[PDB]
Amino acid sequence: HHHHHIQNFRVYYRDSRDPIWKGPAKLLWKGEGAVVIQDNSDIKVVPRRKAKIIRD
Amino acid sequence: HHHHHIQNFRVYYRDSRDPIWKGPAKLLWKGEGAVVIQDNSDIKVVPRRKAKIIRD
Amino acid sequence: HHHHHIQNFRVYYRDSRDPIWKGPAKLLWKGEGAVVIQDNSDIKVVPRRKAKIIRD
Ligand code: NI
Repeated sequence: HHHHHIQNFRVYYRDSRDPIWKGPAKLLWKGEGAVVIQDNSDIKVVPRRKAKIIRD
Repeated sequence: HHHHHIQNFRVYYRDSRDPIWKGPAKLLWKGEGAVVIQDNSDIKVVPRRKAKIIRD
Repeated sequence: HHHHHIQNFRVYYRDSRDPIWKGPAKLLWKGEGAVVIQDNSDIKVVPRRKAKIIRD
């Protein structure tokens, strides 16, 4: 069981109540108001406002 | 590998063809017509009509 | 931890840059422009244009 990340996509994300950006994370899904990322072994939901998707 | 749940959100869900509600479950994703929940070690997709999302 | 597939749904999917169809895969989620499938132990995101969802 493994969640293959969207190729050529890295995300920097801001956890609630912390201005420091974390990453780079892998993008697993992109919704209307949030995105799913995998930071190493942690998969989290991040509102788009707290995400910086970066193409490659 | 772990799916971190949406904080301050618990869901009660109705499996197809069973009126009894199950839960409380953790909310992992919220779409237009369905929601993703994690009931212990089981992650399932539940139509919004069969879900009771409860904020905290 | 397990991702229960949408019942009565099998998907055939085309990986980017390969015309050969793979499957059958299990449907885990259905979005606006893409779908989430599980091909054995691999969970991938597939644009709807590269997916053949088949009801049962
Ligand atoms: Ni998983």
